[PDB]
Amino acid sequence: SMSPGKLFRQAVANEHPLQIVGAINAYCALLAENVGFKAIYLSGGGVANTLGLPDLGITDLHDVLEDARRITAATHLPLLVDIDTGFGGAFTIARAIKEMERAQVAAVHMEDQVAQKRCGHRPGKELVNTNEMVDRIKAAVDVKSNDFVLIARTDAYAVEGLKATIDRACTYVEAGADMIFAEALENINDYPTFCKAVKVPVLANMTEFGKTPLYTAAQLADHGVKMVLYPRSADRAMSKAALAVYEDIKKHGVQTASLPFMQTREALYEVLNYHAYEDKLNQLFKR
Amino acid sequence: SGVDLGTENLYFQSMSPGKLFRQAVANEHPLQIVGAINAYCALLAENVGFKAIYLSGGGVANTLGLPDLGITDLHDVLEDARRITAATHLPLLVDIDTGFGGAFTIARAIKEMERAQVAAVHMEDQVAQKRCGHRPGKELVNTNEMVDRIKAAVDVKSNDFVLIARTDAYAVEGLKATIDRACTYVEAGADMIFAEALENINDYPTFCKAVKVPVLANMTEFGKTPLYTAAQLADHGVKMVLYPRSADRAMSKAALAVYEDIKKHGVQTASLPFMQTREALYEVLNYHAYEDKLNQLFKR
Amino acid sequence: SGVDLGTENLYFQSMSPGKLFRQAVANEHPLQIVGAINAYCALLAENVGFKAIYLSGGGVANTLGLPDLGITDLHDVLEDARRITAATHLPLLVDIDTGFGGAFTIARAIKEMERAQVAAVHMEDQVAQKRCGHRPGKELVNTNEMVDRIKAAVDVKSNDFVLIARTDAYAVEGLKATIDRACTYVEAGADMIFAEALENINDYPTFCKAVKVPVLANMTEFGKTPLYTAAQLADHGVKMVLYPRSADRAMSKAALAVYEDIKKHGVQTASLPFMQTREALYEVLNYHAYEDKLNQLFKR
Amino acid sequence: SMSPGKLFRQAVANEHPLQIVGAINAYCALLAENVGFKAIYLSGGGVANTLGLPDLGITDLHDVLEDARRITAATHLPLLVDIDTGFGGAFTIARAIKEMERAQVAAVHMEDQVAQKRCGHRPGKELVNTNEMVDRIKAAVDVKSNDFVLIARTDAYAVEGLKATIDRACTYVEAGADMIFAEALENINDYPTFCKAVKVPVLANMTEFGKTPLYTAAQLADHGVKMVLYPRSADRAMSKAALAVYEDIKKHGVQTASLPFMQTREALYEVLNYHAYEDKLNQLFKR
Ligand SMILES: [Cl-]
Ligand SMILES: [Cl-]
Repeated sequence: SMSPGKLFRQAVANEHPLQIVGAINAYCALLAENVGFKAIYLSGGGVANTLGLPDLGITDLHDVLEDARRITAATHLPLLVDIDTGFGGAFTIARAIKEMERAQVAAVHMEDQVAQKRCGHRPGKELVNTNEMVDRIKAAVDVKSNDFVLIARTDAYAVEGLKATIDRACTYVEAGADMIFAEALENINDYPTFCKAVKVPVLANMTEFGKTPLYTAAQLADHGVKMVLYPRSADRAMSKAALAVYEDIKKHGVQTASLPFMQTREALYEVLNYHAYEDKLNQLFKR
Repeated sequence: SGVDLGTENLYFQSMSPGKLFRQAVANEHPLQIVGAINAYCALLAENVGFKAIYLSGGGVANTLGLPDLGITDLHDVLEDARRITAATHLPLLVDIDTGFGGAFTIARAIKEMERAQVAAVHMEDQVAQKRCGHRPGKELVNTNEMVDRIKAAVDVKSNDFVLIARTDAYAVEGLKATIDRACTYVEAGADMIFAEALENINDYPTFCKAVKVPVLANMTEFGKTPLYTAAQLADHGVKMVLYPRSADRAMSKAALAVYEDIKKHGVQTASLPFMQTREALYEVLNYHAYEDKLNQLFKR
Repeated sequence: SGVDLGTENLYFQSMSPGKLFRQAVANEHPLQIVGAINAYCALLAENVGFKAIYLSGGGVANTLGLPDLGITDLHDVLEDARRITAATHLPLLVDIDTGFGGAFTIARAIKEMERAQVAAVHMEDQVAQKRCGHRPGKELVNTNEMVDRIKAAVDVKSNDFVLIARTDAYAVEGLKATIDRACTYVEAGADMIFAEALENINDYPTFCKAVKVPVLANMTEFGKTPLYTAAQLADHGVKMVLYPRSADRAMSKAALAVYEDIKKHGVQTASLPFMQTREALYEVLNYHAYEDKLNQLFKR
Repeated sequence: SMSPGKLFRQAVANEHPLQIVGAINAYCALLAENVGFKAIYLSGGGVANTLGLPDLGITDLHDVLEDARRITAATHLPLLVDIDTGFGGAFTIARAIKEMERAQVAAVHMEDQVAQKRCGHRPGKELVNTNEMVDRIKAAVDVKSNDFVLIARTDAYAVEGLKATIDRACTYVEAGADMIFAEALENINDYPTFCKAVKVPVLANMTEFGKTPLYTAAQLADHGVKMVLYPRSADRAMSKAALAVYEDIKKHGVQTASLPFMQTREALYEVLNYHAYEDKLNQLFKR
């Protein structure tokens, strides 16, 4: 039938561009589905921050895997998962790929940042040599099914400029990476060059409050981008909404003022497809 | 042991989660308890200055994309509880439904919630032992069955850990029958009582004086029950007020809105005013304290 | 798609876990299924050349230090199943007790076992809906209740995935009542049938021909039931023979012995002859293939 | 009352020496308890191998934590847990300590091996500089309760000889490590020197089939050792027993020959304390 990795490859192809929305949990995935998104995303920083932790590589394969499993249990919508640098050496990478496949994950992204750091080493954005990242990619490709999508993420644009970035990316593709992930380029007219040089489908990361700008989906597609990621958008809005409710309750002693801002029970039941549970019991049993 | 108040070394007893909950219930008037579906939410609640937090059973299920039909088990709720208590020492109350099975399952639930550093649980008098194809229902077990559940829990619990008996009987059997069950639950060893928000706030003094132990009023939305202020409920002898799903419902509407924006406009520009700032995020995560810790302990 | 047999490209269909189990049941006469409590045991079983493996419900509980009293839930067994299927593609049959709850819990159990790459489950006709303080018992549910459980499972299962209906009725209701239940279970959509080892091997031809679907005989130790050889059981129309706890019981006696040795002699010298060699361990773990993989893919 | 870490400190003191047995799972812990051991151990290699994985640092905090939780749920006997090199930098170490405490673990051991290695780096026994390990220890000590025991394991004897090993160990103690873990020394008369130099309670690792020898508990105690670890002893015997049963069933078509080698149902019920469950239901209910 349709394998997760296939569904992702297909979505990447038939969408122009493919919009991929972050969802921090299964219910958010169901909202995204209901709105008609074709692919969803589990953000690494999202996993950490939702646990109340900074995005400093404290989390491991199990933290991400559990959140991924929760999502894929609720939806068949193809899921892309941030695996950071792969959580360790060759065999850990291999374990990550195999477990993500077992969890019905469609795609992962893995990046060219350094991991191997002294105990007390400060938060940084340092790149590994091209060869080290090649090794990472080989480790993953060795175990992956054909369908399953490995996205190589480079963080080198910010540090090494467009040319060095195209050079890394191309080497990553020949090491077996299926697709490429780069931050949103500083100039949308850098994109046609970047995309035609790497040939494989390219992902532009539309973060908020970062160094990088926002462009529209149409705009990015017209400049040769095939995937556009919104890694934390919903999450940031959820947090503002929650904080507002808490502040309301604390200040007013009741949640009256917040009621207009709440999803209705009726809408919640519809997203959960509650009726289909009732109908299932009527369809199968009696009494 | 002793802690300094300024320069003065005075007695101070370190408190266990369950003690911190008992103390919060005492020093607050009334104690407001807010639902948080995850650790980040718990930190927001902490930041606003709530003294207790809550892990909703329906919240656990719905967040997994499941209806609140008793599908989830000890492990589902325990994992979400562990995630929260890892991030905060703020006393956490956890919904354990009917206890997930018979006497030894209840015992396991109590013990594991204690090990997860949970302060309190609530367990309710709904029927569990339903035929395979039984339709969703609000049936109560007889008072004796619930007594047995409470005995199972009390048998294993530490002294400090709080067991809250929840009755769902008000809606179906009225005030008197509800007071009767609750009183029996207290004598079976329930530390506190949990009931829906009564339809008439002037039924509360009667209810509270009859059961004597601290009473929780459940401030749900979009249900049958009304809303009152915390002050109002405290004036009628209520000692805890729970907001089980409030934040979650708002989070869902906000997420949906962002999704709809991105889908319709092909960019999230319109959504930016409605997003928490990265700076606020960093502050709630206490990011700076991580940087300072590395400077405090190491070189370079 | 096509696979080479030597130089010749021929048709070959990749098989799903549940297919591999169906195929094993077909090409083996009979299929021996061995219990393994963990992934290492599963690899030992594989190394000896078993074609299927088993995750025992009582094994899951007892390994956690718990009696087999229905305390454990979907998550306990699922985690142990996941650990095994991570290590081996050998088709795994998993005990799901009564399904851990009503219709949607059963459905969840089936779906999660499929996602964990499990080939088959067994689900049984024991009572689940017991009062809080109910004593350990071997009560059966009526045939209709079990039919409902099976319908719940079949509703969600893939075609290949195997649902085995286990009856515990032989011991309490005799051969006829047992055949009656089993036949009803097959028509409710059970793929295969699981019964205790019959007290008389000459009751098997009757039992097997009446239920038509592949039958499993449970070769327990220290129970009421006898032992027969695999050949013997196959000659009487049995297609699966299960050894649910055999290895585990031996492992426990061995562990205890080592502990006793160390305690009594202050060193493990006497135990060394009874230990697997490090070299054997390395071979079962296929350690060399890790070294070769690094040489195959990288430099230095 | 009695905190796990306290119970471990106390056992280390009042036993001469303290024998610590590996138990791979809760049932094994209960056997060890029944035999009268005072402390138990969760081996890192045991965790990996039981998962069907080589001891190559593929496992993470979650793998070990889950197995630890399972054991501590069943027994209050103080548990020492192998945390390898701590599964990452400063904050991962801190997470490991805090989670082990929450799991009711009494002690951990952390070692001075290198972790930070290229993707395809081969299995090795290379040491980090003394300073790197100091950093690791500081990270752990920063978060640990007073009671909870941090054991610094050095693997330097084999590579750097006795003197360099004493030098590392002493620095580890002053970095805040509560106790020291070394392989079994090649000569039991190296021990008095080693133990008096480091002052803190010392652990000798009694592995089988290794480079290092076996000595008796009495022998090691007389040479100034306060803990003796049997990391895999029971596990190796369990594996031989299991394999024999499998071979029996496969060859003979029945498990008859293996029955003499099985724990009886009666003994199993006693270890599980089954009777106390029956008595509890009679003590609390009726009918
Ligand atoms: Cl003073
Ligand atoms: Cl050919």
